[PDB]
Amino acid sequence: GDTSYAKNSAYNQLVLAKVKPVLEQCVRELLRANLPNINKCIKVADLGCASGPNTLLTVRDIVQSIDKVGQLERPTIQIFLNDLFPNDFNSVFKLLPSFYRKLEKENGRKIGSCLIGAMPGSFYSRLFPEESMHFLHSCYCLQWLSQVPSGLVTELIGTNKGSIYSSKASRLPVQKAYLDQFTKDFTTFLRIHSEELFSHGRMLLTCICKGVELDARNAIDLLEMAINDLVVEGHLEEEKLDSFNLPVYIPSAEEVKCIVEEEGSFEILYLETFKVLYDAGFSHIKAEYVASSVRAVYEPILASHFGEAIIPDIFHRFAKHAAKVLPLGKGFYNNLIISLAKKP
Amino acid sequence: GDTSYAKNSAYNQLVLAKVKPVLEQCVRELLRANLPNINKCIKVADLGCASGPNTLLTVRDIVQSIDKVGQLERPTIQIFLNDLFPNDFNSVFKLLPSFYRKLEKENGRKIGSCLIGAMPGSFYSRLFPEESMHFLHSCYCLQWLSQVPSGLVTELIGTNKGSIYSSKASRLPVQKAYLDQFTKDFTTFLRIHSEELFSHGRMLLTCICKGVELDARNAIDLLEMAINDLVVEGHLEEEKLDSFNLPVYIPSAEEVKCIVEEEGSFEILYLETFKVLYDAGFSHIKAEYVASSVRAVYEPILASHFGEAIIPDIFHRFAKHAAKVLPLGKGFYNNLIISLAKKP
Ligand SMILES: Nc1ncnc2c1ncn2[C@@H]1O[C@H](CSCC[C@H](N)C(=O)O)[C@@H](O)[C@H]1O
Ligand SMILES: Nc1ncnc2c1ncn2[C@@H]1O[C@H](CSCC[C@H](N)C(=O)O)[C@@H](O)[C@H]1O
Ligand SMILES: O=c1[nH]c(=O)c2ncn([C@H]3O[C@H](CO)[C@@H](O)[C@H]3O)c2[nH]1
Ligand SMILES: O=c1[nH]c(=O)c2ncn([C@H]3O[C@H](CO)[C@@H](O)[C@H]3O)c2[nH]1
Repeated sequence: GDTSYAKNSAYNQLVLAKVKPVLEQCVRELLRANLPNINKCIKVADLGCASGPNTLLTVRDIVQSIDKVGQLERPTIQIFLNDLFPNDFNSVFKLLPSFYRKLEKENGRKIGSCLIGAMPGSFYSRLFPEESMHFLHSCYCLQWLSQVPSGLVTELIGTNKGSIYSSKASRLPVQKAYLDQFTKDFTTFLRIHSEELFSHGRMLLTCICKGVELDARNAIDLLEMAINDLVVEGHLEEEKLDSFNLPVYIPSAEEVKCIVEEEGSFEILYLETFKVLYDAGFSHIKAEYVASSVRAVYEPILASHFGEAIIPDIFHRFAKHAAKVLPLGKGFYNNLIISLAKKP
Repeated sequence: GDTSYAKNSAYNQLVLAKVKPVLEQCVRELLRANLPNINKCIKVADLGCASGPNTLLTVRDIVQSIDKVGQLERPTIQIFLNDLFPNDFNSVFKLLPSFYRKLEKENGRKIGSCLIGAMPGSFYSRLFPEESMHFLHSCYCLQWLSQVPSGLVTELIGTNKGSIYSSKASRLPVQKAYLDQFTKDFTTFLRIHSEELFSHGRMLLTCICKGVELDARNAIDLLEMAINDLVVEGHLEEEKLDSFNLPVYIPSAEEVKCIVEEEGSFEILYLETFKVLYDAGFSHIKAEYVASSVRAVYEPILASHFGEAIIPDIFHRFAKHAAKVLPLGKGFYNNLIISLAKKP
């Protein structure tokens, strides 16, 4: 589709390009760590696999990373694609036949040696039997909380005026509520997924993290500005904004690390941050290209609260704010890659 | 949908009713055979899981059979649903949330202790790592061959006149070509799925098998009659019929057993045959109900060779032939259940 996630990735390919060498070194160390039955079958999942061409590009990179180490007879790889229950697994599955052909042709890997299946559900709950997995990988998912912060939901709400998440501009109780939820969720994710890994198993996480720059503007800041424009210009109802809170938290790298250390199950092997500028994969209606990217992510949740009607409007104003920031290199996400090993 | 598989099962529920006590005794013996890590996690697959309410009813029956033995803390069950790449896994996945709630409510099984995933692909090729599974279950799937018999395809065709499969009325070379393909395919299924099972792991297969009765008429015979009606009455081309061969074989119970013994990987623990009359689930346009059941299964393949147009006509004549045979109890499938243990 014209507006779909499948046709509106490609910034994601630049992220994946950064992850790749970390991934390769991560699996290199994991194959020499010699876990149970690893030279026979390696068991792997991707948590938050989504649906487009990008999902099989991650699998491709994971498989290539494992095969690269072969420099004996290739180990079987069993890969589980995880995502929520309503994800479009059907569209991924239909693409499998040609994908497996590509592997045979381009990679030397015989059909049946790479077994790709799905395990749907929340990655804040158990997905796999205790000590069954060698390697878990997640990219661009951990910003999504299990729920709107429970302080804005169970406690007594529309306390986050003019915003849709916790900015640096947000009131103290708003930041606290979002951090508390992140902390709960990430600690649960770490605990739960350590239980699934054999000892010395590994996780590789790539997450959006807080930018340092003053004047920097991420996609959520730009969205927030876009919606504020519509309330100020009479178009949107303005307690509709105050009652809208994304279930998203963008941590700081320091906050991610503290929680890993507090949780206690994982040793941190590697940590790095990197920016990707929103217009980096492009060729200045590059602002419109960015607006389409963000919409492919945020349209469903936005639509269901604000109505299908104002979305064109949201992403028109969005483009205007993007256009101001791109020429300065101020429109980006900052990112964090972290390699963990399960401690014995 | 009105014509869909999901709304056109219920004969299948009678089959499953017959399978259940065999299933139960099968898993009872399996859990005392004490395979590797079986009291911690039991790994199970349903091969040819399809898409309707029936698919989660099989899962339900498998789970209950495992929990029934607990008469210690419930083992985790990891279940893989397998079917072909284009199957509607999406629709099954959307139902999983309520299904898991049902399990917690009605079964005492806490959420996260039953992990249901999918592994798509043909069950005549490898689906799981070697010696990784405890139990595989297949019902009503083994009729379906890997291809139209290679004799009628690679060799030099339109040799099976006025038929669509191998009847007892079929010429000798037709029966030979179909039996050769069954043998190849079923042998491959056994060999391939033994390799996946731990030693002493189990398979339970429920297959359509040949009826004994003269004058008995299964759904395929009735279809064949319906199509023959249309050529004789000028409606259908009549080399369209002679070039149409289903990739379906209905074996005799003796043929299935001989192949199990020859393949040599499995010990046969239990073998039983049973009939289900096509109108058994019904409180005499019961013939129309049967015709709809059969169409839900055979419409895609019929349509793509004969055209979407004549299908109403096919199933109108079908109903007429069904109506002659149901009052006599001559419209049924005969069925075979076989319990198998992987030999050491
Ligand atoms: N709790 C959860 N469990 C599993 N998936 C989740 C989740 N919360 C969010 N997601 C999924 O996370 C995804 C973020 S987009 C996926 C990014 C992708 N891995 C890439 O690198 O390009 C969405 O598909 C969303 O549905
Ligand atoms: N080679 C193969 N691998 C996996 N599934 C197959 C297959 N050949 C046929 N099938 C599937 O087998 C199914 C038969 S209908 C399913 C019957 C179901 N198990 C029940 O008891 O009610 C179809 O869904 C078809 O798509
Ligand atoms: O804010 C988010 N949240 C996501 O899950 C997510 N997944 C991918 N992306 C990126 O989508 C665009 C790439 O086509 C890019 O602008 C990022 O916002 C995301 N941005
Ligand atoms: O010939 C087949 N082949 C099948 O795969 C199959 N799966 C289910 N059935 C049954 O479908 C009807 C039940 O609603 C019943 O008439 C059987 O044909 C099948 N009949």
